[PDB]
Amino acid sequence: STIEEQAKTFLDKFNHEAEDLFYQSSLASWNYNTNITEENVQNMNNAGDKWSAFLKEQSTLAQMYPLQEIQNLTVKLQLQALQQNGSSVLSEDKSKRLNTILNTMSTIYSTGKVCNPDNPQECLLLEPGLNEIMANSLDYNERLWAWESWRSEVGKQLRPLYEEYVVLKNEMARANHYEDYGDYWRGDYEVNGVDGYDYSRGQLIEDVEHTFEEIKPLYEHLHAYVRAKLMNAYPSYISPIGCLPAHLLGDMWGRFWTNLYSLTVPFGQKPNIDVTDAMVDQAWDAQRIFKEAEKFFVSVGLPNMTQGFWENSMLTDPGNVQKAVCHPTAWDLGKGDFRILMCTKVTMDDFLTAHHEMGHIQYDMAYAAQPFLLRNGANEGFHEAVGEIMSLSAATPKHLKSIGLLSPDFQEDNETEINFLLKQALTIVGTLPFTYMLEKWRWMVFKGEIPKDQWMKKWWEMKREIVGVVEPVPHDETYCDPASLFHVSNDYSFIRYYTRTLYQFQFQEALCQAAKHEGPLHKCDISNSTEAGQKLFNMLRLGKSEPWTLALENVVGAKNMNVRPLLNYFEPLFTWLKDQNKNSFVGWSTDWSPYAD
Amino acid sequence: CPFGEVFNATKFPSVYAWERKKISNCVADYSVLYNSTFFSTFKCYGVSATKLNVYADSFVVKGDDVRQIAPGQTGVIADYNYKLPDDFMGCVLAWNTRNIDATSTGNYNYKYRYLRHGKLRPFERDISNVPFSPDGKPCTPPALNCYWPLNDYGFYTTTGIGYQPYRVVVLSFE
Ligand SMILES: *[C@@H]1O[C@H](CO)[C@@H](O[C@@H]2O[C@H](CO)[C@@H](O[C@@H]3O[C@H](CO)[C@@H](O)[C@H](O)[C@@H]3O)[C@H](O)[C@H]2NC(C)=O)[C@H](O)[C@H]1NC(C)=O
Ligand SMILES: *[C@@H]1O[C@H](CO)[C@@H](O)[C@H](O)[C@H]1NC(C)=O
Ligand SMILES: *[C@@H]1O[C@H](CO)[C@@H](O)[C@H](O)[C@H]1NC(C)=O
Ligand SMILES: *[C@@H]1O[C@H](CO)[C@@H](O)[C@H](O)[C@H]1NC(C)=O
Ligand SMILES: *[C@@H]1O[C@H](CO)[C@@H](O)[C@H](O)[C@H]1NC(C)=O
Ligand SMILES: [Cl-]
Ligand SMILES: [Zn+2]
Repeated sequence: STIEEQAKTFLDKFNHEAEDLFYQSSLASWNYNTNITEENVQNMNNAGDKWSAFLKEQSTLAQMYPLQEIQNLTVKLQLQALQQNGSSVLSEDKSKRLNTILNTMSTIYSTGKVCNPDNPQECLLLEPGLNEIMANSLDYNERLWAWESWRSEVGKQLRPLYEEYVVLKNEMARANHYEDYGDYWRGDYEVNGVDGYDYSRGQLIEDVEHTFEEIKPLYEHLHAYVRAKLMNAYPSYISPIGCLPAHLLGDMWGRFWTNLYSLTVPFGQKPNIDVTDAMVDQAWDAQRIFKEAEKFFVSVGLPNMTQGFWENSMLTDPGNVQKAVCHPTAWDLGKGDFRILMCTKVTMDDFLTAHHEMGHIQYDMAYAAQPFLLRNGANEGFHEAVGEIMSLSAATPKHLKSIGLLSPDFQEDNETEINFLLKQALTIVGTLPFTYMLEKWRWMVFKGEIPKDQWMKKWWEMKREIVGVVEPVPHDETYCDPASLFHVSNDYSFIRYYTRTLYQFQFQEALCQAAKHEGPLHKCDISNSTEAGQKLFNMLRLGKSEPWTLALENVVGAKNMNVRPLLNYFEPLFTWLKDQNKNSFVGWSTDWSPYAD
Repeated sequence: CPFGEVFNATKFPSVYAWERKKISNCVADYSVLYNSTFFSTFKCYGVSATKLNVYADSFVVKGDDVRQIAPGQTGVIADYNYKLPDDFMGCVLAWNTRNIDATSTGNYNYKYRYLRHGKLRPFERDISNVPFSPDGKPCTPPALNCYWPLNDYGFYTTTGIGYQPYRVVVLSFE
């Protein structure tokens, strides 16, 4: 029959052979994360490798079914996925040595320590201790040291490897019929051959930048405001018209401005919406947390969790003797086995996380009907978007009343609302230029637009001009600060962090509207609306089966990305910022420096 | 009468190689099963009364595969392993057997067919294990486009209910 009808059969053998082979890996991996052990570690590897070897084998096998000969969208997709040559397309040792680079980079990052320039016996690792300085300390110099040490002791180490990294990667990328490794990454957003819902690898760059422009006014003002507060905490270190010193930004790179909340709280006399000590008050436990999120979804017409979810999950740290990795992750194992691994503590933050992770599970349960290879978020940004959307609703002063955590008689004045929005803006709005700029540098570096000898020159040009942030110490090409960030030195597309942010709001504004919600968009909770349920679930059940443009269009009403909902959420922060900025300066100069003096 | 021999049996077959037990004359009352929340399906396609007085088909399938033991019905299991006639019928019973037919570790005893040049006629059986080629060719695996038509179900204790093992017993009337 048609090589199509053939390829269908190939895929049908694959799906069964993989569904199983994955489940096995899955399960070993599971055994390990809950029970770290020599026996349990070794096992995780064995199953994991029969796996990647099965993938390699089936990849080389699908490589024999010619894509330019299929007229079924669905199977073309599955094949496309399978027949990615990847790192195989290189020479025996080119691929070998590349993996050598990628490996030590990952290591010297995770292993890298730094010691006091006066006390050589106290040596700090990035986690914790060092990022703890960078998140708490208000001592200008102490911070400057921590900022510089990282970028000097480890940046300079990563420089030569990142140098060779870009070469071999761009080689692989071009050999796969892409323009550069960057183009290879935007490929995730690509959709060809579906009239109307298509999207080209370039249509991203322009879309991102176009959307990013509309952020400026919001961002600029956030900037101006925090710029000003910061001056008060670091007297005489900051120019009321220049950029922000990179090392004063509350995390190590300045990706998030979360921790500057201490320093920038609008109305710091007003207290905190925090029910942690009132969950303990009604002697709540793990199961109550999850049973409650479970309610939250059953409330919008999604299903309960599986019996095997409640049977097979792990919602609490099981004390000592048996030690388990606590990172809140939600597991989609295969064979309708869904579960969560979370070291739940009776706390608001853990309560919210529980909603967020259980939101991943739901999406998983949704696209499960789908054939194996189509079981994923529409694009790299959909899953987490959905994750956050559940935190967003579950945190509103409204939800907390009904759930009997926040006291009925509590009122919500327009000042608490501003505090909360600013808390958000620090995290959500802070990181958007950071992310965009970060990725722009890479993209260009991959496009061959930034010469080796100006790598740190354009990096900091762009930080000053886009992000509005100045290096406290000048860096020559001896450093490699862009790669001092986990994602960059550990080979990771970073723009997903930008686009996920943008969707989550488009999803909410849509969901909230359909839930018939009255007030400001940030007070919205979708609880109890089966209507909001249906619309969400409508995209949710697709997985990768349709193009991310349709999946979007299934909930939002458009084929493309849109920054307006994200703005609409921060409207009453924006207006309020403009006032605070009344007698402040909005925008910055790229010429001022905290050292050139 | 010999029902305890049938669906009380220690050993149940694969779907593709299903078993048929010939029951004649023996006096039954049905109450042996009628009153029990031991079963999970028990949907009949003919009647459901009791007149004191027949074929019994036994095999094991996946949760999500029970749907397919009925007139009409979709694929794989209904298409290549066990087809039930559009008309003519009796009763279909099922029960979850995770406890017996699953090892936490994996039980790949049970198989089923996923490939055949041609759908089955009802009550037909295929026990043939020939490497399959979609162009009716001879086949010498692991050559490309060669496939063994039998797939191991793989019953882990922990999977979703739709993926746990169910014993099935079809009662036909003659
Ligand atoms: C493109 O490829 C896929 C191949 O999977 C096609 O979808 C599949 O094709 C058949 C249509 O003959 C579907 O069978 C139908 O199943 C439902 C199940 O309830 C039944 O009601 C129908 O009467 C029929 O038997 C099958 O479900 C579907 N497979 C999957 C994976 O869902 C698709 O048709 C191809 N495009 C075309 C139109 O050429
Ligand atoms: C955890 O560790 C024990 C060793 O004391 C081991 O026997 C057991 O298999 C492990 N449990 C799990 C989760 O597999
Ligand atoms: C939905 O929420 C309200 C309060 O928010 C609660 O009283 C109501 O009973 C809930 N119903 C369901 C089915 O979730
Ligand atoms: C959700 O789970 C509990 C399990 O005891 C049950 O009482 C409730 O009816 C379930 N809701 C649904 C979707 O049936
Ligand atoms: C098996 O048969 C005996 C009667 O001899 C009965 O007590 C029991 O309920 C039967 N079990 C099943 C699985 O039907
Ligand atoms: Cl940096
Ligand atoms: Zn998440």
